[PDB]
Amino acid sequence: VNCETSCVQQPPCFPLKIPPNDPRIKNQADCIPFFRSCPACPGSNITIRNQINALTSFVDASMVYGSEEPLARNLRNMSNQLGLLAVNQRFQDNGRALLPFDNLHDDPCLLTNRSARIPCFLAGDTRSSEMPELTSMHTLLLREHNRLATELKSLNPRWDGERLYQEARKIVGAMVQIITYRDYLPLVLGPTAMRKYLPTYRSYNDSVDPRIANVFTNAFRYGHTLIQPFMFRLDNRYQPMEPNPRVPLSRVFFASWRVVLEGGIDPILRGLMATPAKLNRQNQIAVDEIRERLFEQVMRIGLDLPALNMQRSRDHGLPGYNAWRRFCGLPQPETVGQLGTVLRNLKLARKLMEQYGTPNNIDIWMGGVSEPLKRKGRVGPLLACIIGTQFRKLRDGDRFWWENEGVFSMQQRQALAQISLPRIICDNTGITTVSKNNIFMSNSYPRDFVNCSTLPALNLASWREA
Amino acid sequence: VNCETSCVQQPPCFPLKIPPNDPRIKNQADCIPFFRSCPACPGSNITIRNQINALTSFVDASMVYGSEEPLARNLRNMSNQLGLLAVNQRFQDNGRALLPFDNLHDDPCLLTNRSARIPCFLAGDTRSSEMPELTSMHTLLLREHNRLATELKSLNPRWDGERLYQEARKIVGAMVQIITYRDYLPLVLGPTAMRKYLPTYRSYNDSVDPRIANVFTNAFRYGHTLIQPFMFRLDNRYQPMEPNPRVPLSRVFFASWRVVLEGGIDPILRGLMATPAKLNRQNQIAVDEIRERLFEQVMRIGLDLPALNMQRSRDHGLPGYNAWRRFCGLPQPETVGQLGTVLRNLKLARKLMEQYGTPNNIDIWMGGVSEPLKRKGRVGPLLACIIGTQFRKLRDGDRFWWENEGVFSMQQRQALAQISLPRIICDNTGITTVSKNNIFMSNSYPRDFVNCSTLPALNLASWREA
Amino acid sequence: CPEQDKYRTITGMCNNRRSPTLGASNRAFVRWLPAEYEDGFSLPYGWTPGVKRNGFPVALARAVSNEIVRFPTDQLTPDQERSLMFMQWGQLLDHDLDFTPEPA
Amino acid sequence: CPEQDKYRTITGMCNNRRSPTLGASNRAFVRWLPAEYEDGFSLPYGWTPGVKRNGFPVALARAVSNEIVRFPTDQLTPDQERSLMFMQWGQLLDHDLDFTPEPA
Ligand SMILES: *[C@@H]1O[C@H](CO[C@@H]2O[C@@H](C)[C@@H](O)[C@@H](O)[C@@H]2O)[C@@H](O[C@@H]2O[C@H](CO)[C@@H](O[C@@H]3O[C@H](CO[C@H]4O[C@H](CO)[C@@H](O)[C@H](O)[C@@H]4O)[C@@H](O)[C@H](O[C@H]4O[C@H](CO)[C@@H](O)[C@H](O)[C@@H]4O)[C@@H]3O)[C@H](O)[C@H]2NC(C)=O)[C@H](O)[C@H]1NC(C)=O
Ligand SMILES: *[C@@H]1O[C@H](CO[C@@H]2O[C@@H](C)[C@@H](O)[C@@H](O)[C@@H]2O)[C@@H](O[C@@H]2O[C@H](CO)[C@@H](O[C@@H]3O[C@H](CO[C@H]4O[C@H](CO)[C@@H](O)[C@H](O)[C@@H]4O)[C@@H](O)[C@H](O[C@H]4O[C@H](CO)[C@@H](O)[C@H](O)[C@@H]4O)[C@@H]3O)[C@H](O)[C@H]2NC(C)=O)[C@H](O)[C@H]1NC(C)=O
Ligand code: HEM
Ligand code: HEM
Ligand SMILES: *[C@@H]1O[C@H](CO)[C@@H](O)[C@H](O)[C@H]1NC(C)=O
Ligand SMILES: *[C@@H]1O[C@H](CO)[C@@H](O)[C@H](O)[C@H]1NC(C)=O
Ligand SMILES: *[C@@H]1O[C@H](CO)[C@@H](O)[C@H](O)[C@H]1NC(C)=O
Ligand SMILES: *[C@@H]1O[C@H](CO)[C@@H](O)[C@H](O)[C@H]1NC(C)=O
Ligand SMILES: [C-]#N
Ligand SMILES: [C-]#N
Ligand SMILES: [C-]#N
Ligand SMILES: [C-]#N
Ligand SMILES: [Ca+2]
Ligand SMILES: [Ca+2]
Repeated sequence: VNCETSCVQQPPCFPLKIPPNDPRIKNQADCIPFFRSCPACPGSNITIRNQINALTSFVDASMVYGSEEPLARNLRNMSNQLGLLAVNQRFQDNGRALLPFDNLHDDPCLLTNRSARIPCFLAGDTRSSEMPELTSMHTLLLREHNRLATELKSLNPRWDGERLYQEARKIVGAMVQIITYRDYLPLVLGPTAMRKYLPTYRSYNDSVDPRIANVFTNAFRYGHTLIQPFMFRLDNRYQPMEPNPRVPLSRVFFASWRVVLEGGIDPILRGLMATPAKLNRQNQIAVDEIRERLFEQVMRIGLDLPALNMQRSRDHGLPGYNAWRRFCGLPQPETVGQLGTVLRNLKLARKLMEQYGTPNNIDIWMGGVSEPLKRKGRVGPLLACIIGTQFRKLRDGDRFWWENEGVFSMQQRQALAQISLPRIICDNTGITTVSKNNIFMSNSYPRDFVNCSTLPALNLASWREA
Repeated sequence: VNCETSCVQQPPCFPLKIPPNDPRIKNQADCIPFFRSCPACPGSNITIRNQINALTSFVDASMVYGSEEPLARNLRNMSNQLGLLAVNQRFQDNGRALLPFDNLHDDPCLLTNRSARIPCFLAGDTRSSEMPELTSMHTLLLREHNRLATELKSLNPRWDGERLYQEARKIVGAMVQIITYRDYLPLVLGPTAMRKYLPTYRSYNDSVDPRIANVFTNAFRYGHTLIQPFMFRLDNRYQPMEPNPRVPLSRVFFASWRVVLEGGIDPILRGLMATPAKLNRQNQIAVDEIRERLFEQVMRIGLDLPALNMQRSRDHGLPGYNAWRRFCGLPQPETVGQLGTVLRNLKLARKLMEQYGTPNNIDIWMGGVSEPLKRKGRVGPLLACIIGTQFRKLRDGDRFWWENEGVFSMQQRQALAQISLPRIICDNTGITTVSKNNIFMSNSYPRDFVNCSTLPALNLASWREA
Repeated sequence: CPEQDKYRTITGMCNNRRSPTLGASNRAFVRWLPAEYEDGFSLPYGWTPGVKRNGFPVALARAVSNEIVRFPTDQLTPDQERSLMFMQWGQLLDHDLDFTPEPA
Repeated sequence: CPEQDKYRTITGMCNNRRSPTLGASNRAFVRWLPAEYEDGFSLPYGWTPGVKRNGFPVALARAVSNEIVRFPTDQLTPDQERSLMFMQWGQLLDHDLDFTPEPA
């Protein structure tokens, strides 16, 4: 069967057909590999097929801790009562921890450099090795947990491993929530959509459904339009880290060997901070590094991310563009002229109509990323609605939301309000110069940068058990 | 485990336990039989258990025609091109048609009178024989289809059996829709809820989900509070028809022999029209004929309908009273005093609190029927919301709604507006004096009765193909 | 689904063309609220002895019926503004809308 | 679900007391709209040859990408107001929210 090695359309495959005269896949009878997402109710003739979310929907840093018990237990250092997360026993990053290695059957990381023999990393989420920049973020948070547990242990000598792990985990979950809602989401939605979809938090509402909506798994992929074709690495003075400061993305996918053998996470994090993200424009949607060469080193042929997003929406039985515009209370364009008005681009409207025939059939991701960006935001009205609607449910429907009464004390909440990604980076790396807040806006060295020493550390005094 | 003969709680049985000092069942080792509703996804450890609707949600008279193709086919007279529904080949009602008999493995109707040997009837829905008054309604509609197919055949000579069947089925469906929304629903909801939940029809909206909500299956059971403890039968001059004009309901359940051997549907229909329904009062909720003796003749023990309703809501995983109030935008009482205020009855609030501990736990049916009835309506705010919301969805989300443009011509719609339940009774029975419209309000003979001759029949002229 | 039709299908299939099974027979009910089961996904409240619901013991359905629903039949109030047909049309209509199957 | 707790479970279970699987791992996604499949319940649009979607042929995902998504790499526009970290946090956050499993 193997959906990766054949183009036969039979369960569980739904390979992407190739159009006549494709600039890359010349043999029209071939395809682009595709496995259908697991059905919630296998082989049913009663239920309307739905997919499954293997993770906790809550912003609880489950990508660090795991969403299943056996895994969560395996990610922990059970050799002592320090409440730490296990670290790599073979390699270190200039004296700093690295994530341990996973034990996979057909490990894709080994394929990215056969001679280096570095497998994929083990994390709370299975995708930690997909791109080194992601791996660096996973590693950053693992170190922060261990740093927190260490400090809490000095603060509270009587606390056992479980208590230390739970309290450190609690702080990390809160840091992800704060950075996400305070620093990230406002820059995604823009001020107007932020106010509309995320009004001031009042209290936990046990009637708010916190589940991830099927459409969100596809809509949140708007982020693929932000991807740059290279992985940028910079040295301590934010200058290109030779001999390879700009590695093509098609050669960093699952390249865990680069983190291990090419200078650790510091050059990668500096690159993320001082390099601009790609801007999504109506005639510059997504790069060929992911459109033509996605996972080139670990697949028979390069994949196409934008195309996979659209095939996935169909696999998931997602309604078209207009249905989602309607759901969001936004006008539904029925003609090319109306679509041209909505997109403020008749040319793109025409292109979409030649392809889809009706705006009713435009795939959610495509129509979503085609819309003009909201002011000071990076998504249009439709994506702003879907994304904004989801995050409010994840905030209001979370019993452990950091601001919820009883989760943290008033003074702990005050301490947590001082956290920032730039400080987190300062605490767990050899980097001494970081971005000014907002870290997601700052992108130019040395203009948008300051000394780590000017940033105060998280005050853990209020965690001392009286 | 046989749920009908055993009290062991094992899949798929969920028998109702018997409390101490029960007024009827002194043996606490006994139980009231209960089979859990079939799960949509059997044995899943992924899906949240849901139940199945075996019928078409649309108001399309599927109780007459069937919701599955094999049955729909078998209910039809395939011996000619008249487009008729099959009638009983062994019995007639004063020369009129009776529903054909069904072929059941364990026929319950046979048990209601061993010597009569009259099996259950075969209809579009499997419950046509549950009570003789219901069978009379099913029989009335069967006759109306055949009467319509006959007149249509005279007007359009070229129309084949299929065309005649479809055109008569289409008219009957529209009749059920008209009587339901024009005459029935306003008297259920009251004027205010009617205007709120059922504003003037505009047109078919394909974005309106027409499925029956799981909660409605329990909420619409409010009708159990309207049930009188007897089946009333009256002769042609609306006088008690001897020698058994008031049969205890516990002896009419599945008593198909009464329709066949005890005078047909005329005495039954006249009794329905000239007898008042039972009013729902907060301390006169539901009668013992259904609470103590439900299906007494066809099984080992008499069932309790109100109790079954509550056990069923739990079986279906339905949220409590307050959750539904919240869903409806209605205040959620937390104390016995607050619940006393909502119900305008402190004594009832107390009984509820004593049983449930909190209004959050009150089972939907119990809470719903406990609320004071809306002005000129027969349900409180909660039920009005659930029932009204459901019916607007079945209306607006039905491509074949009788008022939808294209379904019927302007003149056909004008004709259909003249239909009424009283007229249908006049057209298909030996009854010559019927209730004045609204039939659901009129209940006093002769004050609320008129001659059939004063009610103009449905004019099918605009059905002429010419 | 046929590009064009003339009447309703028997199963209700195709009424909604974008989602063909909506309102069609033998399909799961839609949920207006998340289900509340004893274990969160399957067992009904009252299944396991001692397992409370939202902090309170689950009341036996028969007990609630005995204490709140039961009343002396002579107290029955005939609805002066509703006929028994009002009740009957309700059951008949219910039977056009839903039937929840169970194992035999 | 314990009467009280001080920390989140690993699975997300019990965060919502009334419906304890909400937000928990290995559960079906919630749907904001009814699904739209070729056969109404399972097959995706583009599966069966000749089956249109709402009156129009299903556009090959690769075709839409080729004609609408593709652009000259040297034309890339650096966002003067967003760092690449903005992109990276989005993926990291995505990985805290959802992972749709597939067969191996
Ligand atoms: C055809 O019918 C469609 C369905 O209509 C519903 O059912 C019918 C029978 C009527 O009862 C009708 O009144 C019902 O609404 C109908 O589409 C519907 O249109 C409404 C209004 O635009 C949509 O509501 C908007 O929803 C978005 C998305 O959030 C919703 O879904 C989430 C997830 O379930 C929920 O958690 C939310 O509470 C919402 O329900 C909201 O963002 C939006 O609210 C925001 O915007 C408004 C306006 O500025 C503000 O007032 C709010 O405070 C928010 O800022 C709306 O609530 C509804 O989703 C949509 N449903 C569907 C299936 O598309 C359509 O309009 C009808 N067409 C015609 C011609 O009649
Ligand atoms: C706690 O959160 C609850 C959920 O709130 C939603 O999610 C959060 C994150 C916010 O975005 C919030 O704005 C969202 O609403 C919340 O409960 C919700 O409260 C609303 C308002 O009362 C309820 O809406 C009402 O629903 C009923 C029932 O119909 C609905 O469901 C059907 C079936 O899906 C749809 O087809 C309908 O379109 C509705 O969505 C409606 O009858 C009612 O409308 C009628 O009444 C209003 C007011 O008179 C009129 O304007 C309308 O025209 C109608 O006549 C409302 O639409 C919602 O059902 C309810 N959800 C739940 C899950 O309970 C709660 O209030 C929050 N509590 C606090 C303290 O914050
Ligand atoms: C002759 C009058 C009626 C009955 C006898 C009767 C009986 C029942 C029973 C046995 C059930 C199932 C109980 C259980 O959960 O085990 C039941 C369900 C439903 N009813 Fe009944 N009913 C009679 C009368 C009415 C009236 C007048 C109603 C409404 C106006 C009404 C409604 C309902 C509904 C909607 C259900 C659920 C149907 C389903 O399976 O989906 N009933 N009734
Ligand atoms: C280094 C950057 C990123 C990738 C490499 C990458 C890759 C993918 C792939 C292969 C998929 C699956 C495609 C398919 O359907 O077959 C995909 C899914 C998801 N992404 Fe990706 N992504 C990278 C980066 C981002 C960013 C910056 C995102 C968000 C702001 C983003 C989102 C998503 C989402 C939400 C999914 C679905 C996850 C799920 O399984 O539920 N991606 N991406
Ligand atoms: C656990 O912690 C100890 C002490 O910090 C460390 O030496 C050891 O290597 C750790 N084990 C793992 C698997 O991380
Ligand atoms: C593979 O890794 C080795 C180190 O083990 C490195 O020297 C080599 O350059 C890498 N291969 C490529 C193509 O970069
Ligand atoms: C079919 O119709 C004919 C003519 O009305 C009638 O004689 C016959 O009894 C009917 N058959 C059935 C099974 O109803
Ligand atoms: C049972 O049916 C017979 C007809 O065979 C009838 O004479 C008898 O009265 C019925 N029994 C009862 C108890 O009504
Ligand atoms: C591996 N450690
Ligand atoms: C049957 N007759
Ligand atoms: C209802 N029967
Ligand atoms: C996603 N990556
Ligand atoms: Ca999570
Ligand atoms: Ca129906």
